[PDB]
Amino acid sequence: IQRTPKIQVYSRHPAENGKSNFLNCYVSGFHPSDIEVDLLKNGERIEKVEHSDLSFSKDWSFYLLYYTEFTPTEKDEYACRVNHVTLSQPKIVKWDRDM
Amino acid sequence: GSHSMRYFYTAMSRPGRGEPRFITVGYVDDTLFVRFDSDATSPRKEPRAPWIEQEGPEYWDRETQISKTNTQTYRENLRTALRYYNQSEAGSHIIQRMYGCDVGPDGRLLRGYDQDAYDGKDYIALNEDLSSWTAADTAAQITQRKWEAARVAEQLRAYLEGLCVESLRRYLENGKETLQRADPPKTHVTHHPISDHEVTLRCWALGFYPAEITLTWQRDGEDQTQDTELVETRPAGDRTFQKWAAVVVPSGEEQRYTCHVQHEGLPKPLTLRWEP
Amino acid sequence: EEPTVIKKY
Repeated sequence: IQRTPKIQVYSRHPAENGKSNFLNCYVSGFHPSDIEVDLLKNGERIEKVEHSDLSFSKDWSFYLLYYTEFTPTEKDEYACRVNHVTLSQPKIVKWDRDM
Repeated sequence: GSHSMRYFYTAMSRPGRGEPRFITVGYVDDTLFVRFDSDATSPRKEPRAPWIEQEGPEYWDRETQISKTNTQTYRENLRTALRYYNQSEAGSHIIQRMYGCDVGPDGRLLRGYDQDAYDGKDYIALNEDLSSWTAADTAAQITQRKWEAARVAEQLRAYLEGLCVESLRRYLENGKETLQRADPPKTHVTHHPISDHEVTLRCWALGFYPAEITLTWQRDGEDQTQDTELVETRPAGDRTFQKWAAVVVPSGEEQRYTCHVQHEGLPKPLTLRWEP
Repeated sequence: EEPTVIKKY
């Protein structure tokens, strides 16, 4: 009756320390629609994070895209924190410039 | 090439938190051009693509009226759905709808759709003949009898064969600069040793549009289907999409593997390998 | 463009 969200964290363009870019967290394959997503910078909730208009795939599962502008470095670490009715505890996915 | 337009309805009930929220979004292929949210300050159809803004003021008002009437229709449908399933008024439920038309290069009707789902499960759908229905259960059967009586299929077919393709044809023209432009993907293979015996080869595809694409890994010419890790295509955020296929190959055998890419933005299927 | 067409469940 309920579907757990699949999560992917990545950048719009290939990573490059010092250069501005966009940090994305794509949640999909979940149901129902209610979901909470945060983009974390070294563990802290980044403020002013946007997201696309809710839509769904052919299997009726929903998907959204949370994104924020940012300039990566070799020291800063980013991650996505997702919570859904199918998750007892918020799940966290650390960004990986090779995934 | 072929094109399609689709509308997606989302009616979510929220007991104790006001009336059910109604949402509508129109897409042409993988591009979103319109959106209606009964929760917005001023509930009305709003443009989501540059090429749709040139539509007359009558357009936007005509469309906004439809969505407003639909807001009520589906809110009523949610209540009706509760009775059909002998469900409580304390739980949250969702009704989903996706309908639209597909057309070939000549811009002719290829196929039409109109599917309704309740809480994620199929409820009722218009058959390809655009004249008969398919009820998933005895509850949807009740709705079928109503729709057959009120000649709903007839109305949909008319739209699907007339306005649907006509408006889509117009949309494709105004947004030909983007809706009719296919961007090929940018590809490259990365090498990542997993152990002293195996390594990971990842084939990337970036900045491509539309989303439809095919990435495959070949070992000596044999497809490594049941052996390749294929992530779900994802949106880059700039209208384009990304996707990659990975495979763990034995060290020193990397040249026995080849990545194959298929996208309508490429004149000929591509083939690449690990470039040391 | 969407059609009118009312679909009462």
